[PDB]
Amino acid sequence: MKRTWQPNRRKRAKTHGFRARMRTPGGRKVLKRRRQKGRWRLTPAVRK
Amino acid sequence: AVKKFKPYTPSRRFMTVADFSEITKTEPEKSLVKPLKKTGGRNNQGRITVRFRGGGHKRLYRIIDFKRWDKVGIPAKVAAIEYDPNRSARIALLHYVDGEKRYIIAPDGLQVGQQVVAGPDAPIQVGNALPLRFIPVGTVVHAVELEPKKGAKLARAAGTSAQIQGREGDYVILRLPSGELRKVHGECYATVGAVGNADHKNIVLGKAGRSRWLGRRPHVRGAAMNPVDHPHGGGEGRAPRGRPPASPWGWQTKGLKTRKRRKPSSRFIIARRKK
RNA sequence: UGGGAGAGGGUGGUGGAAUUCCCGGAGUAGCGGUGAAAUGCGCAGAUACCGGGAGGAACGCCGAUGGCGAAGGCAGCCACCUGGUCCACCCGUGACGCUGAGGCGCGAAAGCGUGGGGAGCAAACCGGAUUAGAUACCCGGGUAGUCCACGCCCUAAACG
RNA sequence: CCGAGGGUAGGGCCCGUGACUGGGGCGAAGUCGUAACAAGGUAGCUGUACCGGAAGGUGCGGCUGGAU
RNA sequence: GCGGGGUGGAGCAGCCUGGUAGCUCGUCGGGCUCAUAACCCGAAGGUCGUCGGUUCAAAUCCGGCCCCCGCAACCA
RNA sequence: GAGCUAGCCCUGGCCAGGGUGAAGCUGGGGUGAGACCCAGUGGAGGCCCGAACCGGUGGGGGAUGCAAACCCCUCGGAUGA
RNA sequence: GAAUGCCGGCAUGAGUAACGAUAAAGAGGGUGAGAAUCCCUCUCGCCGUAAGCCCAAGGGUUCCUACGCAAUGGUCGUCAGCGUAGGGUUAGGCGGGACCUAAGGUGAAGCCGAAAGGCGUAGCCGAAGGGCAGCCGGUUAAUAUUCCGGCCCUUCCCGCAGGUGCGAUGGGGGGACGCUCUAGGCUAGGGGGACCGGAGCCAUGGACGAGCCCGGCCAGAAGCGCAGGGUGGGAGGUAGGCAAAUCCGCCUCCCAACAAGCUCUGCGUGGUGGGGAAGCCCGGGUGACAACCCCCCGAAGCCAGGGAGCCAAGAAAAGCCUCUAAGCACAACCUGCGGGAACCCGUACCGCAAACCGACACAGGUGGGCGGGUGCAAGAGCACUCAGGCGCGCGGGAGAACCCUCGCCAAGGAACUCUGCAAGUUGGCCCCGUAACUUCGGGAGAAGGGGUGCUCCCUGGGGUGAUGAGCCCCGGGGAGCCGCAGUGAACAGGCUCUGGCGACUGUUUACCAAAAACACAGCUCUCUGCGAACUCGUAAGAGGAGGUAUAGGGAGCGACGCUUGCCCGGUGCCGGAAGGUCAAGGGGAGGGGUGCAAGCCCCGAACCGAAGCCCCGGUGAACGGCGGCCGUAACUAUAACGGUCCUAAGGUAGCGAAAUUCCUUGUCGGGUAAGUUCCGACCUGCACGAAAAGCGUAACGACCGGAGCGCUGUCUCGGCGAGGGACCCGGUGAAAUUGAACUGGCCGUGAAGAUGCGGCCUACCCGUGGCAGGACGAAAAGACCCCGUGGAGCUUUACUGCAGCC
RNA sequence: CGAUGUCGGCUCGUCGCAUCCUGGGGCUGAAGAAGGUCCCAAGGGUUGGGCUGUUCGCCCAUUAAAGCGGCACGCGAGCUG
Ligand SMILES: CC(=O)c1cccc(N[C@H]2[C@H](N)[C@@](NC(=O)N(C)C)([C@H](C)O)[C@@](C)(O)[C@@]2(O)COC(=O)c2c(C)cccc2O)c1
Ligand SMILES: [K+]
Ligand SMILES: [Mg+2]
Ligand SMILES: [Mg+2]
Ligand SMILES: [Mg+2]
Ligand SMILES: [Mg+2]
Ligand SMILES: [Mg+2]
Ligand SMILES: [Mg+2]
Ligand SMILES: [Mg+2]
Ligand SMILES: [Mg+2]
Ligand SMILES: [Mg+2]
Ligand SMILES: [Mg+2]
Ligand SMILES: [Mg+2]
Ligand SMILES: [Mg+2]
Ligand SMILES: [Mg+2]
Ligand SMILES: [Mg+2]
Ligand SMILES: [Mg+2]
Ligand SMILES: [Mg+2]
Ligand SMILES: [Mg+2]
Ligand SMILES: [Mg+2]
Ligand SMILES: [Mg+2]
Ligand SMILES: [Mg+2]
Ligand SMILES: [Mg+2]
Ligand SMILES: [Mg+2]
Ligand SMILES: [Mg+2]
Ligand SMILES: [Mg+2]
Ligand SMILES: [Mg+2]
Ligand SMILES: [Mg+2]
Ligand SMILES: [Mg+2]
Ligand SMILES: [Mg+2]
Ligand SMILES: [Mg+2]
Ligand SMILES: [Mg+2]
Ligand SMILES: [Mg+2]
Ligand SMILES: [Mg+2]
Ligand SMILES: [Mg+2]
Ligand SMILES: [Mg+2]
Ligand SMILES: [Mg+2]
Ligand SMILES: [Mg+2]
Ligand SMILES: [Mg+2]
Ligand SMILES: [Mg+2]
Ligand SMILES: [Mg+2]
Ligand SMILES: [Mg+2]
Ligand SMILES: [Mg+2]
Ligand SMILES: [Mg+2]
Ligand SMILES: [Mg+2]
Ligand SMILES: [Mg+2]
Ligand SMILES: [Mg+2]
Ligand SMILES: [Mg+2]
Ligand SMILES: [Mg+2]
Ligand SMILES: [Mg+2]
Ligand SMILES: [Mg+2]
Ligand SMILES: [Mg+2]
Ligand SMILES: [Mg+2]
Ligand SMILES: [Mg+2]
Ligand SMILES: [Mg+2]
Ligand SMILES: [Mg+2]
Ligand SMILES: [Mg+2]
Ligand SMILES: [Mg+2]
Ligand SMILES: [Mg+2]
Ligand SMILES: [Mg+2]
Ligand SMILES: [Mg+2]
Ligand SMILES: [Mg+2]
Ligand SMILES: [Mg+2]
Ligand SMILES: [Mg+2]
Ligand SMILES: [Mg+2]
Ligand SMILES: [Mg+2]
Ligand SMILES: [Mg+2]
Ligand SMILES: [Mg+2]
Ligand SMILES: [Mg+2]
Ligand SMILES: [Mg+2]
Ligand SMILES: [Mg+2]
Ligand SMILES: [Mg+2]
Ligand SMILES: [Mg+2]
Ligand SMILES: [Mg+2]
Ligand SMILES: [Mg+2]
Ligand SMILES: [Mg+2]
Ligand SMILES: [Mg+2]
Ligand SMILES: [Mg+2]
Ligand SMILES: [Mg+2]
Ligand SMILES: [Mg+2]
Ligand SMILES: [Mg+2]
Ligand SMILES: [Mg+2]
Ligand SMILES: [Mg+2]
Ligand SMILES: [Mg+2]
Ligand SMILES: [Mg+2]
Ligand SMILES: [Mg+2]
Ligand SMILES: [Mg+2]
Ligand SMILES: [Mg+2]
Ligand SMILES: [Mg+2]
Ligand SMILES: [Mg+2]
Ligand SMILES: [Mg+2]
Ligand SMILES: [Mg+2]
Ligand SMILES: [Mg+2]
Ligand SMILES: [Mg+2]
Ligand SMILES: [Mg+2]
Ligand SMILES: [Mg+2]
Ligand SMILES: [Mg+2]
Ligand SMILES: [Mg+2]
Ligand SMILES: [Mg+2]
Ligand SMILES: [Mg+2]
Ligand SMILES: [Mg+2]
Ligand SMILES: [Mg+2]
Ligand SMILES: [Mg+2]
Ligand SMILES: [Mg+2]
Ligand SMILES: [Mg+2]
Ligand SMILES: [Mg+2]
Ligand SMILES: [Mg+2]
Ligand SMILES: [Mg+2]
Ligand SMILES: [Mg+2]
Ligand SMILES: [Mg+2]
Ligand SMILES: [Mg+2]
Ligand SMILES: [Mg+2]
Ligand SMILES: [Mg+2]
Ligand SMILES: [Mg+2]
Ligand SMILES: [Mg+2]
Ligand SMILES: [Mg+2]
Ligand SMILES: [Mg+2]
Ligand SMILES: [Mg+2]
Ligand SMILES: [Mg+2]
Ligand SMILES: [Mg+2]
Ligand SMILES: [Mg+2]
Ligand SMILES: [Mg+2]
Ligand SMILES: [Mg+2]
Ligand SMILES: [Mg+2]
Ligand SMILES: [Mg+2]
Ligand SMILES: [Mg+2]
Ligand SMILES: [Mg+2]
Ligand SMILES: [Mg+2]
Ligand SMILES: [Mg+2]
Ligand SMILES: [Mg+2]
Ligand SMILES: [Mg+2]
Ligand SMILES: [Mg+2]
Ligand SMILES: [Mg+2]
Ligand SMILES: [Mg+2]
Ligand SMILES: [Mg+2]
Ligand SMILES: [Mg+2]
Ligand SMILES: [Mg+2]
Ligand SMILES: [Mg+2]
Ligand SMILES: [Mg+2]
Ligand SMILES: [Mg+2]
Ligand SMILES: [Mg+2]
Ligand SMILES: [Mg+2]
Ligand SMILES: [Mg+2]
Ligand SMILES: [Mg+2]
Ligand SMILES: [Mg+2]
Ligand SMILES: [Mg+2]
Ligand SMILES: [Mg+2]
Ligand SMILES: [Mg+2]
Ligand SMILES: [Mg+2]
Ligand SMILES: [Mg+2]
Ligand SMILES: [Mg+2]
Ligand SMILES: [Mg+2]
Ligand SMILES: [Mg+2]
Ligand SMILES: [Mg+2]
Ligand SMILES: [Mg+2]
Ligand SMILES: [Mg+2]
Ligand SMILES: [Mg+2]
Ligand SMILES: [Mg+2]
Ligand SMILES: [Mg+2]
Ligand SMILES: [Mg+2]
Ligand SMILES: [Mg+2]
Ligand SMILES: [Mg+2]
Ligand SMILES: [Mg+2]
Ligand SMILES: [Mg+2]
Ligand SMILES: [Mg+2]
Ligand SMILES: [Mg+2]
Ligand SMILES: [Mg+2]
Ligand SMILES: [Mg+2]
Ligand SMILES: [Mg+2]
Ligand SMILES: [Mg+2]
Ligand SMILES: [Mg+2]
Ligand SMILES: [Mg+2]
Ligand SMILES: [Mg+2]
Ligand SMILES: [Mg+2]
Ligand SMILES: [Mg+2]
Ligand SMILES: [Mg+2]
Ligand SMILES: [Mg+2]
Ligand SMILES: [Mg+2]
Ligand SMILES: [Mg+2]
Ligand SMILES: [Mg+2]
Ligand SMILES: [Mg+2]
Ligand SMILES: [Mg+2]
Ligand SMILES: [Mg+2]
Ligand SMILES: [Mg+2]
Ligand SMILES: [Mg+2]
Ligand SMILES: [Mg+2]
Ligand SMILES: [Mg+2]
Ligand SMILES: [Mg+2]
Ligand SMILES: [Mg+2]
Ligand SMILES: [Mg+2]
Ligand SMILES: [Mg+2]
Ligand SMILES: [Mg+2]
Ligand SMILES: [Mg+2]
Ligand SMILES: [Mg+2]
Ligand SMILES: [Mg+2]
Ligand SMILES: [Mg+2]
Ligand SMILES: [Mg+2]
Ligand SMILES: [Mg+2]
Ligand SMILES: [Mg+2]
Ligand SMILES: [Mg+2]
Ligand SMILES: [Mg+2]
Ligand SMILES: [Mg+2]
Ligand SMILES: [Mg+2]
Ligand SMILES: [Mg+2]
Ligand SMILES: [Mg+2]
Ligand SMILES: [Mg+2]
Ligand SMILES: [Mg+2]
Ligand SMILES: [Mg+2]
Ligand SMILES: [Mg+2]
Ligand SMILES: [Mg+2]
Ligand SMILES: [Mg+2]
Ligand SMILES: [Mg+2]
Ligand SMILES: [Mg+2]
Ligand SMILES: [Mg+2]
Ligand SMILES: [Mg+2]
Ligand SMILES: [Mg+2]
Ligand SMILES: [Mg+2]
Ligand SMILES: [Mg+2]
Ligand SMILES: [Mg+2]
Ligand SMILES: [Mg+2]
Ligand SMILES: [Mg+2]
């Protein structure tokens, strides 16, 4: 049946993307934390 | 009038539709229409603030002239009478001799082809607009400004009218559609005559679908809900109110008056409404 | 052809008297109601009086044993639209007439549907009396309805 | 081929019968009240409407077959 | 299982707050009436469901027995 | 976090074929005029039958599954809320 | 040594279940160490409104070629979407961007918020909508509207010529719009041809034929032709379109108008360029100088911004055209022609699936277009089949039980069972025919019935053409033929009577309930006079609504019919400048502390003093509520009648053993051989009753009762048969569970149900197929119950606060 | 209570005997026939249907008879629900 993951490149980028994160106080703390933890990706991989 | 149907489906049985007899023009002035931004009862927060709304037929807003003192003394011919989906009343197209074209709501018996005008000196005749101070006591009247230059506010719905009852100082005394007795300032414009399409209220929607076409989504009773939802929610099997009948938000809904007591306009309302 | 009287009918308008309610005024110990009372209303200022307003319904005197209509029925006043009917003249048509099973229309009140309207009155209903009782008669309230528009109902001591 | 009639299916009219139910007629001396006839003690009657144990009551309009 | 009830012939007060039994109707006698009802004047009839106790004193307070009504009897 | 799901907003798309035959219109009849009757024309509808599509009624299977909701048969809606 | 401990390893179950749609295989020939599994050929089967083809998402090298087979692949593997390497994606015209706007987002100005931030006109961003110029063929192992060929086109820049008041982010027009139905004419597509082209072919009884088989086109500028869309022309006035305006709008005048003219598309034609089959040879050659013609059917597509009808009344902005303002009129712009210039990103491949979403090469999910033929009334249905694509990545035998899916069945026919559950029956079209009841539409496919193929003959009408031939569509009539049977296969209602509930189509517990539940048109009450009420928000701001009492919020009821009684004492709400109570504050009688005193300081009575409450009224489609005992009629029985207590008032009409009735299977009647259910009645209604509506009601229902007909493997009562498994052999090979086990019966005993203790009995050792009585078998630290001064949701006249409102 | 699945039905039985029938008896208010009552006897047998979820019961039509109990109210790793 219709499952929950329905990939959409625009959706992905517009929701979890770098510019979404930077626009919001909480979005920025995510970047700060993932940077502090040393994540190789700060933001979901989407091919634009 | 209102027109019936033969019962050839269960719904056509009771359904009735307006006769549209008075209509003479079936598409609007391109220069006088703009798109009506449908809300779905949602506010700028995105939240529903008026329950049960949405999904009605698409509509263009017809810009209406609710001022009239805009064009004192300049006469106009009544070009057509048209359908307006945004209000109960019908509307009349006016071709001013100015060249300018405007919409007004069409008073009862207003005739396509006749002449109307606005100002202190206008003849007391259907379609004319005058400050209330110049309109003879006893005349039925509509599209009444409530305060000078602020726009026609009162008696705009189909078949409605306010009647001038008398004068006092700079104010005139009106009997509103609701039956309330109110002082309105004499400089306030008003159009003489009642609003047309009085048979509006006699329309029988006939089926649920018709509500849906008007953007009216189903209303679900409080008694039909759960306690998390509503004062009347819950109960094993059916239940009476079991408390004074209340709104979804808890306030009482049979009798509880709700207009602010200390409202400044109280000084201008002579007698609370009719029946 | 020329004239007549008339609440005949339909529409639009409109006049004053009275009731009720509202407002201002002035005023105080009761008012109302009956066979008698009580319920009811009244010092939160009623009744009685003056002024202003709102609204509905009905048209006093004229008015009669009167008039008009086929009947039911028709009454302030104005205008318009319309029917019936009588008199005179003795001009025209030349029996073109009487009645009338069916059919069709009209048809008081009450009642019914949709909308409006609602002052007074008032089935139902409530209360106070009376009474053995009083689901009555009397008294105080009172909703349909009584009024308008449209559509139904089609009854009658619709009687001379 | 037609054909008495047999069969299948469904209608129509009539008669009989039916738990129960509706009022009707009648029946020597039952209970309740007293609506009508004398203004019958609220003149009666009336079409309609609503109400009431019952006669009846009341509203609206009508009739005199009532007033004396 | 819990609550209330029993008192002239009928239906109800009095019980809680011990002493003092009342109200309407019914019944009986007498009036009015030609007569009955209505109405008016008088009168009788309850020792209080029963037994036991408390008390100077019990319809009344406390217990047992008879009854008479209500309410309850849920989770499987 | 509304890429599942619920509502709404904007902009697009889809719904084989068959059936029934409303209003109106035309003519005829009818009458003082009407109402109205008949025929033809017409093509309405949360109308009917039924694919796509949307469902998920009953039963059977499956039950360490093909599948953490599926499969077969049957069934609802299918111009509409 | 234990914690259903944690991490890891390795056992058991076990060579067991399984190897993922029952569309299906067989052989020959290659290759290789090795072949059911790779390649080739022939035969067989399956999909064909797809299981074929093309897009868009998403995926991201999986594409092509060489070399490989450790692992991945449910077996095998020489093969592969796997490993290694090399190669492969070409655009002014396709898509997106250097264009436009939609919701929405963002946001100069401005508004608001402790901070973070929230909002907000314009503007900007935002597309699968608007707008915009490329078609046919050829080529690669792999890209192609991109490369090549042929024929077309767009914009930008510069120049030349001609024309003009040129000029805009401003004014105006236009773009520009719904649903259903639909005319004319075309194209796409398809059918036939005795016509044109073509290798060949004559079999097995016959046919050298008007035989069979194959094919008979594609694109194309200017011009022309056919069909259509769009559009009046002139002049005078002019205050309106936030300046101006010759434009547009309004008035007047002349002209002409299902036309015309002008303009714009579609289709046909068209110089030119391409394509071009079967078959037979080795994807290529040939065929072939291939032919390329007529007839019919014909779109949902095109002309398209067409027409009609309807109500629910159907985006914006740019491109474009016109108007003028600054300006500028050596400039500028329009038309024509020429040369030049023309960027960025995508392009491979999968794409209803082994490459996407589902942990898997997973019977699930996934938007748009094309989707051939024949027959069946139609069609995208159904059977077969074209093009094309497949046989589903374990096989080989066997022919048990039992399971699944399927077929048939003697006599009976619901006797099955909670229940006709299930499965039969019926079944399309044509005609005849069709009841109660009804809101007049319906009930209706009611019920029930007849027909249905093939052949010959006669005949009617329509389409195209021409008015005829042919082709195509719709019929009528007569005579015959055959079989068990003519919708001969496939797809395709069983029906009726009578209740309950809900009027109805709809909606719902994704994943145990589809319903009588929710919704619904409609009815009533109530708030709301507009800066409305109400809702979200601390606010600004929004929604309500660019609406205005015929409107908007809340509540109950639920089409429609006939109706909806009595109670206002309590709660609610509504009205009531009196009175009572009442907080802060006002007032300060009279005290008190301190000081030598002026003074400073503290308590403080009467009174005045809001809402709220009290108090007085109203109010039921507001919350709600609507009695008890005793007696009484000339047979009895019963009680129209009376008495008395109590209430705020004592349940009206209608209905009633009911979706409600305890006693209860009440009683009687119906139906049945027999009826705790059903239906109709009665009424001591434990415990109906009038908008938590009452009683009815045509139609409707995958709702729940009861009955009958039809028909049946449901059953008496089972039998046989098919396929897929189960079984055997080769390949691969799990699982929960498991203290260890050398793990019998009885009767006892034991913590009360013993393989394990006692006594007796029985019993050689080990498996395989089966059945499920036990191992208080597995699973899940019972979901019931209780306990915990454990939690959570929900309620209220529990307590105590808070928002909000006064 | 770190789970002993709970009514009835269906299927499949097996056992007890306080015996429903069949067999053997004594007493009888046993004439015969048919009964009553008690004793011995568990080998075999003990029907089909209507109603209800029902066990049970009542009813219909039969019968030699239409027995009563246990087996976790026997039996859901056997089915139903
Ligand atoms: C004095 C008087 O007229 C009076 C007195 C007492 C009572 C009554 N009752 C009268 C009672 N109020 C009565 N009439 C009434 O009020 N009127 C204004 C006429 C009733 C309400 O309709 C009546 C008809 O019962 C009554 O008129 C007749 O009763 C008697 O006449 C009456 C009775 C019944 C008993 C004794 C005397 C009577 O008159 C009246
Ligand atoms: K429980
Ligand atoms: Mg999606
Ligand atoms: Mg996207
Ligand atoms: Mg997205
Ligand atoms: Mg982003
Ligand atoms: Mg790194
Ligand atoms: Mg992130
Ligand atoms: Mg209608
Ligand atoms: Mg109109
Ligand atoms: Mg516009
Ligand atoms: Mg916003
Ligand atoms: Mg936001
Ligand atoms: Mg709201
Ligand atoms: Mg809403
Ligand atoms: Mg309108
Ligand atoms: Mg609408
Ligand atoms: Mg609702
Ligand atoms: Mg509820
Ligand atoms: Mg609920
Ligand atoms: Mg919630
Ligand atoms: Mg609540
Ligand atoms: Mg409740
Ligand atoms: Mg409830
Ligand atoms: Mg209940
Ligand atoms: Mg309740
Ligand atoms: Mg309550
Ligand atoms: Mg409340
Ligand atoms: Mg409020
Ligand atoms: Mg008011
Ligand atoms: Mg005073
Ligand atoms: Mg003469
Ligand atoms: Mg009449
Ligand atoms: Mg009348
Ligand atoms: Mg009547
Ligand atoms: Mg009336
Ligand atoms: Mg008397
Ligand atoms: Mg009495
Ligand atoms: Mg009244
Ligand atoms: Mg015979
Ligand atoms: Mg009398
Ligand atoms: Mg009388
Ligand atoms: Mg009398
Ligand atoms: Mg009398
Ligand atoms: Mg009585
Ligand atoms: Mg009365
Ligand atoms: Mg006890
Ligand atoms: Mg006492
Ligand atoms: Mg005491
Ligand atoms: Mg005492
Ligand atoms: Mg005598
Ligand atoms: Mg004593
Ligand atoms: Mg004593
Ligand atoms: Mg409980
Ligand atoms: Mg989404
Ligand atoms: Mg499609
Ligand atoms: Mg027709
Ligand atoms: Mg005619
Ligand atoms: Mg339909
Ligand atoms: Mg299913
Ligand atoms: Mg689904
Ligand atoms: Mg089935
Ligand atoms: Mg499952
Ligand atoms: Mg399935
Ligand atoms: Mg199926
Ligand atoms: Mg179906
Ligand atoms: Mg259908
Ligand atoms: Mg359809
Ligand atoms: Mg729609
Ligand atoms: Mg230890
Ligand atoms: Mg473990
Ligand atoms: Mg092993
Ligand atoms: Mg083995
Ligand atoms: Mg095993
Ligand atoms: Mg196996
Ligand atoms: Mg499998
Ligand atoms: Mg191999
Ligand atoms: Mg091999
Ligand atoms: Mg091969
Ligand atoms: Mg096909
Ligand atoms: Mg097929
Ligand atoms: Mg991937
Ligand atoms: Mg390998
Ligand atoms: Mg190898
Ligand atoms: Mg290998
Ligand atoms: Mg492997
Ligand atoms: Mg392998
Ligand atoms: Mg696999
Ligand atoms: Mg090799
Ligand atoms: Mg490649
Ligand atoms: Mg190019
Ligand atoms: Mg550039
Ligand atoms: Mg752009
Ligand atoms: Mg933009
Ligand atoms: Mg600022
Ligand atoms: Mg943009
Ligand atoms: Mg954006
Ligand atoms: Mg775009
Ligand atoms: Mg558009
Ligand atoms: Mg483009
Ligand atoms: Mg081209
Ligand atoms: Mg190459
Ligand atoms: Mg210019
Ligand atoms: Mg411009
Ligand atoms: Mg538009
Ligand atoms: Mg073409
Ligand atoms: Mg064809
Ligand atoms: Mg040849
Ligand atoms: Mg001008
Ligand atoms: Mg200007
Ligand atoms: Mg070739
Ligand atoms: Mg050649
Ligand atoms: Mg059009
Ligand atoms: Mg429409
Ligand atoms: Mg200048
Ligand atoms: Mg110059
Ligand atoms: Mg030019
Ligand atoms: Mg660039
Ligand atoms: Mg490419
Ligand atoms: Mg693939
Ligand atoms: Mg596979
Ligand atoms: Mg798959
Ligand atoms: Mg097709
Ligand atoms: Mg067919
Ligand atoms: Mg296969
Ligand atoms: Mg396989
Ligand atoms: Mg075998
Ligand atoms: Mg058989
Ligand atoms: Mg049968
Ligand atoms: Mg049979
Ligand atoms: Mg049966
Ligand atoms: Mg049944
Ligand atoms: Mg069948
Ligand atoms: Mg069939
Ligand atoms: Mg019938
Ligand atoms: Mg009918
Ligand atoms: Mg049939
Ligand atoms: Mg044949
Ligand atoms: Mg069918
Ligand atoms: Mg029933
Ligand atoms: Mg329903
Ligand atoms: Mg329902
Ligand atoms: Mg109902
Ligand atoms: Mg309904
Ligand atoms: Mg539907
Ligand atoms: Mg569910
Ligand atoms: Mg659930
Ligand atoms: Mg769930
Ligand atoms: Mg469920
Ligand atoms: Mg289910
Ligand atoms: Mg469901
Ligand atoms: Mg359903
Ligand atoms: Mg629901
Ligand atoms: Mg209603
Ligand atoms: Mg808030
Ligand atoms: Mg707030
Ligand atoms: Mg707005
Ligand atoms: Mg509004
Ligand atoms: Mg509302
Ligand atoms: Mg509802
Ligand atoms: Mg009350
Ligand atoms: Mg009160
Ligand atoms: Mg009250
Ligand atoms: Mg103070
Ligand atoms: Mg009553
Ligand atoms: Mg009963
Ligand atoms: Mg019964
Ligand atoms: Mg019964
Ligand atoms: Mg009950
Ligand atoms: Mg019962
Ligand atoms: Mg019963
Ligand atoms: Mg019972
Ligand atoms: Mg019985
Ligand atoms: Mg019987
Ligand atoms: Mg039942
Ligand atoms: Mg019954
Ligand atoms: Mg009884
Ligand atoms: Mg009820
Ligand atoms: Mg209620
Ligand atoms: Mg009912
Ligand atoms: Mg019905
Ligand atoms: Mg009816
Ligand atoms: Mg239904
Ligand atoms: Mg249903
Ligand atoms: Mg069988
Ligand atoms: Mg087999
Ligand atoms: Mg394991
Ligand atoms: Mg051992
Ligand atoms: Mg023991
Ligand atoms: Mg033992
Ligand atoms: Mg041991
Ligand atoms: Mg031992
Ligand atoms: Mg031992
Ligand atoms: Mg031993
Ligand atoms: Mg032994
Ligand atoms: Mg076992
Ligand atoms: Mg066991
Ligand atoms: Mg489990
Ligand atoms: Mg536990
Ligand atoms: Mg648990
Ligand atoms: Mg505690
Ligand atoms: Mg404790
Ligand atoms: Mg704890
Ligand atoms: Mg706690
Ligand atoms: Mg809590
Ligand atoms: Mg336990
Ligand atoms: Mg365990
Ligand atoms: Mg347990
Ligand atoms: Mg366990
Ligand atoms: Mg004997
Ligand atoms: Mg035996
Ligand atoms: Mg039984
Ligand atoms: Mg029983
Ligand atoms: Mg015997
Ligand atoms: Mg037991
Ligand atoms: Mg058991
Ligand atoms: Mg058991
Ligand atoms: Mg089980
Ligand atoms: Mg069981
Ligand atoms: Mg078990
Ligand atoms: Mg077990």
